[PDB]
Amino acid sequence: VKIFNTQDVQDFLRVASGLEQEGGNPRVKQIIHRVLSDLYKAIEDLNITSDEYWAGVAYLNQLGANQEAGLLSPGLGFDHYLDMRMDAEDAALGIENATPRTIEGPLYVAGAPESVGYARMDDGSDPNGHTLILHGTIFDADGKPLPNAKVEIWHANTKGFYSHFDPTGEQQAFNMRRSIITDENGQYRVRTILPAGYGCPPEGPTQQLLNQLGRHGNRPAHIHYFVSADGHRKLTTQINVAGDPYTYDDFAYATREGLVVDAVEHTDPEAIKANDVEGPFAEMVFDLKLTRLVDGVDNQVVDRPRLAV
Amino acid sequence: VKIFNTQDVQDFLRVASGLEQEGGNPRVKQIIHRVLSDLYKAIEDLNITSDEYWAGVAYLNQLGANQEAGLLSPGLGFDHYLDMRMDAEDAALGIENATPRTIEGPLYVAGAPESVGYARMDDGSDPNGHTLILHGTIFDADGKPLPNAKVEIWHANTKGFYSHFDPTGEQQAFNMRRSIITDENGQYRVRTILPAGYGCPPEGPTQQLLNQLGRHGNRPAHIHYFVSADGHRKLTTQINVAGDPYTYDDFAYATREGLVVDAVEHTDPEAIKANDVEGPFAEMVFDLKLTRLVDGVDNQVVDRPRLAV
Ligand SMILES: CCCCCCCCCCCCCCC(=O)OC[C@H](COP(=O)(O)OCC[N+](C)(C)C)OC(=O)CCCCCCCCC
Ligand SMILES: CCCCCCCCCCCCCCC(=O)OC[C@H](COP(=O)(O)OCC[N+](C)(C)C)OC(=O)CCCCCCCCC
Ligand SMILES: [Fe+3]
Ligand SMILES: [Fe+3]
Repeated sequence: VKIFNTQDVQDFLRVASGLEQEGGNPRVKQIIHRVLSDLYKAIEDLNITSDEYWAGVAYLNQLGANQEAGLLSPGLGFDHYLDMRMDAEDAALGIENATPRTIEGPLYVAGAPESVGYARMDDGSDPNGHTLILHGTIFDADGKPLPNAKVEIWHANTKGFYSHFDPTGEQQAFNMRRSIITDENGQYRVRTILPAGYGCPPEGPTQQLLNQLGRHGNRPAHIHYFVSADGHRKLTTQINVAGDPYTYDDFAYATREGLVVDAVEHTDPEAIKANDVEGPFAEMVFDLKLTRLVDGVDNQVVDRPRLAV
Repeated sequence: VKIFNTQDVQDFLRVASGLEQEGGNPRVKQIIHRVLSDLYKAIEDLNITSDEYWAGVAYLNQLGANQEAGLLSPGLGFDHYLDMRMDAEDAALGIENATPRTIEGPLYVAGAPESVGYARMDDGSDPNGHTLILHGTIFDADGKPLPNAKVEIWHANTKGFYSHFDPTGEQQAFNMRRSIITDENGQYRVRTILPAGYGCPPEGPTQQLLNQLGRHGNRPAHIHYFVSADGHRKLTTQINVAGDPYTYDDFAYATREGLVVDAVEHTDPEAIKANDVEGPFAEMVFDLKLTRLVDGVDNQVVDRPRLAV
């Protein structure tokens, strides 16, 4: 069956998209018209049957019903694709991104408590939590330590769950989520625990689709960062714990060279005492370098729906 | 800045689609690879920003959270387009569809009370209800009256609400939904009320998107039909109440010539008695002709998720 190219289908697409209507948002009509045309044509080229089509429609209800559209998005590469475009755009502007950007993920929560230079991020409720001392320096576009920079950090516990999105009931609010203002030396330091990789809800629609593609829904253990400072663009990035089995096989394709960091284990009394910890702990050091605004504006900040508490 | 047609993106699309993955369903992979490709390209061609992109993802979650994907589908023309494809395929097979097919819509419910030849489908709870006597003859593929055919009929009340999907929660199960087995004369007859036009939930995601297209979300008053019989293909169609303002401006583009039916108003006592009614009523007559199976196979039945109670 080949009717996509006929006038009847072509005119129909314009009507359905409201291209004839006077009211509405032209930008939305422009996008809808293109997306519907491509889908109508894809249904024809791939000879998608009504049975297949309705299975897709049902999937869609299920995806939104479980609020996983933002989990499927990175899984299908969109999130990373958008970063590639941003990288291509910076490269064209001659902007050299000292610290590579990567995806934000759908689990950011605004409102975390903030403090200067230091904070403990966890409430010690994770029975199997291994102490992690994470610290580093923030450099401005000139390569100079930058005090007063806001470093936002969030990560999962040893079960791969984030506060506010923990499927097993509650975690204290903002557990493992803190905002840290860099100190006089442009440094930040946090005490938290080593996160475990995140895994998509096994029975959720995202995992269901990934199974049909022969793919897993796992992420290596990682820690999220937002770094913002006057005169600089907002940096969105992450660090992956070196050695993780999924370091180079992340279902969200967010891992990058330069973002893989080693977690050094300390067990000697001198180190333990010096960082005033109660026992053996891991240490990770990670510095971030920011880029300047482009003609006074941040050409890459993303405004997207984020939970606020 | 264009990167879609570069090796890095093309290779990425195959990876995200699971193409070089051993497990999975190849049919799903093939469709996902085509859809992702088109969407990655549309994002580049229309220069869709991350901000615009995340607004689309958010919409997707609400679409599903409100179980409206099956409502938006017809509004974007997919349902009708699939019917166009079916008609095209029937024409190619030399099949003449005496009674044209049209969309099923997303509100069919399986399990309705069944009776022979006659049935009253409303329970009288509807205050503004206007008695309607809808009757007709079902013809087999040779034009002969066909007894024991199963006629399924469902429609909205005077408020434009369907039982099982009535926000007011007024209606009892299967109100205005019945299956009628045609009698010895191949006839079906029902007493019900004139339905009112259906309108998408004004606050719902379907209507919100339709507003952005400068479009309304109304359907003319109509009555749905499923007619099935041994040796014949299952017919999916509907009739429109002639005169309705939205007859030729249905948001689901389901109207077709041959399906617009006049509701004859009867007011003399002679007709009221001959029909066993309490007063003035409307009458609609609609006969349906079925098509024979194609080598013992119904090549157009659609198996899609349908509510069963
Ligand atoms: C409102 C407009 C929206 C339009 C949507 C775009 C068009 C839709 C494309 C259709 C893709 C259909 C392919 C799915 C399919 O034909 O079968 C998919 C599988 C089912 O597996 P089976 O084992 O065969 O099930 C049966 C097992 N039994 C036999 C034992 C019973 O189930 C699934 O959920 C996979 C479905 C994923 C498709 C979602 C794509 C969306 C990406 C953005
Ligand atoms: C698995 C994930 C797959 C994802 C597929 C992604 C889709 C592709 C990109 C879609 C881009 C949509 C662009 C929409 C947009 O740029 O803005 C959309 C509006 C917003 O209204 P505004 O008044 O502009 O908001 C602003 C008010 N201010 C100005 C005062 C701030 O609202 C909406 O509902 C938009 C609804 C979009 C419909 C998407 C349909 C695709 C389904 C077939
Ligand atoms: Fe994460
Ligand atoms: Fe309907």
